[PDB]
Amino acid sequence: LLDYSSNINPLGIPKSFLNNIDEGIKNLGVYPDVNYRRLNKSIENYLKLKDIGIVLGNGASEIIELSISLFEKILIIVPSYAEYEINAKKHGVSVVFSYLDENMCIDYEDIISKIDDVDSVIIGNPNNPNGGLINKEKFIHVLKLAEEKKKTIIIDEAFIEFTGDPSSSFVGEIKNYSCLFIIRAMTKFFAMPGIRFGYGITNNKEIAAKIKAKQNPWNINCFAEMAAINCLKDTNYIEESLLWIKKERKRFIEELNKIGFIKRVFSPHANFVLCRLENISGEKLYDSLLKEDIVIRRCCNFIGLDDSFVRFAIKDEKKNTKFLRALKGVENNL
Amino acid sequence: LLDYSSNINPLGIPKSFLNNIDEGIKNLGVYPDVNYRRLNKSIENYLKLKDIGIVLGNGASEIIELSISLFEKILIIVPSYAEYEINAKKHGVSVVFSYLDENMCIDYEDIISKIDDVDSVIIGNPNNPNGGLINKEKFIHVLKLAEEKKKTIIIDEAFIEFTGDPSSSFVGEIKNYSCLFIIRAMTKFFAMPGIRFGYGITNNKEIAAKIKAKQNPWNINCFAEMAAINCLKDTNYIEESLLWIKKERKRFIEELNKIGFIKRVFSPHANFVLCRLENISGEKLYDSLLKEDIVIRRCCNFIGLDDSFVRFAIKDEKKNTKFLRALKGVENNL
Repeated sequence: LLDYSSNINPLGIPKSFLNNIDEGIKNLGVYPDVNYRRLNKSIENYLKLKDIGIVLGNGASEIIELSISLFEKILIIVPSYAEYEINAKKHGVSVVFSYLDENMCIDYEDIISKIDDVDSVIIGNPNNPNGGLINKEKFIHVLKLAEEKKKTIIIDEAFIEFTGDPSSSFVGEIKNYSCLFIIRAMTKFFAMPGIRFGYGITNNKEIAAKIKAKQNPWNINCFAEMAAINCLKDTNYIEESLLWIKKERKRFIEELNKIGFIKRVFSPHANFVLCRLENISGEKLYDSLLKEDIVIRRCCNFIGLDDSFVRFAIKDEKKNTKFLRALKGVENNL
Repeated sequence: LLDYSSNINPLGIPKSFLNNIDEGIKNLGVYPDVNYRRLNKSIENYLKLKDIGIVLGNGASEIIELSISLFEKILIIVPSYAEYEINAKKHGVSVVFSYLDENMCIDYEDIISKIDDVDSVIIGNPNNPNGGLINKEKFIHVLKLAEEKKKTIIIDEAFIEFTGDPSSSFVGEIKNYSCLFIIRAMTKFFAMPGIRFGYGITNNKEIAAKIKAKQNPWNINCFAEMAAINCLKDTNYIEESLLWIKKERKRFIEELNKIGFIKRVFSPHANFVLCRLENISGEKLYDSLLKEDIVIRRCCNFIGLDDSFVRFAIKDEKKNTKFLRALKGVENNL
């Protein structure tokens, strides 16, 4: 069973987690620091930033919900990860949409023209399902207005790892703008979803105090803590991984471009790719591949996308070639 | 250090945990079954109950906070775990207090009279800090009332497996009384605070649902999951732990009554003991021992208690030894 609806790193669990499993087991017997100082220091060192708000979460999930729980109205850029709007409704937040254009490009001028209508914005960098990165130059006009208007902008960067360019994250913008709230995660890029760990990054110390005020002390289990402390320094897990998607992502997309029902491949910047189809529905394609124990992501339930859009994960070359050779059998049988 | 303020089972991790670690590490690369079916089955098996409402907490503290939040006005038997009240005012739930008597015993008659004025009751079994169990025979008259009047009665059984005797807990009356929301944990008795795991039980399912509608999907991490499906039925550990506490709870309570500045020791049914001091304040006694690398629980800060009260853990045989001798040291120089 190849799951191409799952976007976890194929290069597996960091070798540095095994190596410090003793640390993890030892601390089983006691409550972690209620302030998590050693954890926070690792992240600070990971991001090369001090004197920032840091919020710890049982997964990035907790932070997405909680940061959105703070406002009474949000602009959601869409298509996007279902959880933005789910949580909004979950907390009675008013929702205003901004749609990516036909090319899956942000309508920056629309975000602008709506930013007095809302209390906040949440936008993916890169965005699931289309893998789009926020153009720094164009968005700076948004940042400069948000800052001015005491508006809050929440940027989900759980995938940002898969780019490698530190200049792709807005983390290096944290000091210049305390409207920025960034969400990171160790769940996708570090291959560890079962550990349940994501984080918040902001110069807005008061907004971190407000999120902490909502949470529960010791919400972070000891292994999660052990991972965040030992795995973010793991530069050689991080480089072997970049080595992967840089090449593989580039090839995968060339192979997809050859497939006949693949009408258009949208250019990704993480470990997934959004394809527009032709002469076949995502359900028909889905139900075909399922037959072969291959799962894809039908983009039916994304706002703005229909059954011609489907999302594929980008894994290692071996699984990917297998994947494509099924896509080909479908095309053949089409 | 000797932390007699901390009440974690002293025997160490259950072997059923180390003995299955590979299953924790294997599930690192996946999201758990968002249904937690294997976990859920394990809790049913453990408690020997089927067809119930099971809340699962990232710490049993989450279960306390969430349960309480569902209400407007709440009876809190005092003194008790500082967190009940913290949560109550954290969620703007009105708090009515009910006081233990001189003997740290529950005033069931006071409860009976205050019932018509609250939405819920929360009570320890056994209670922190005294260690007293609810008298299920005198309390059935409370349950009868909250059943008929649709009040909920939250029972914190975080320390209940320490009596290792089943009629003591009210899991047995879940099927009989729908008002009952019973909270258990793996922190204290199974010796794994860092793993962050607890659960809440009820025969009333709307309560179970209404509570989960406030949680995030995948809140239980894979290690805490392996532990709850594997350890809850590790009878080597349970029996070994029960042997330990039944004996040493006797030897230590005997030995405390021998010390001179301890005016009274209260009868505890778990692994901690409440002591009333004479001719020395808990502040002082805490000061005197801290120099000996012993940290004790001053109970000055529980409601209804003053600095003439201290709580000590019932620990190891050798640990309790060194501790009474450090006590005995205090009586000398007093």
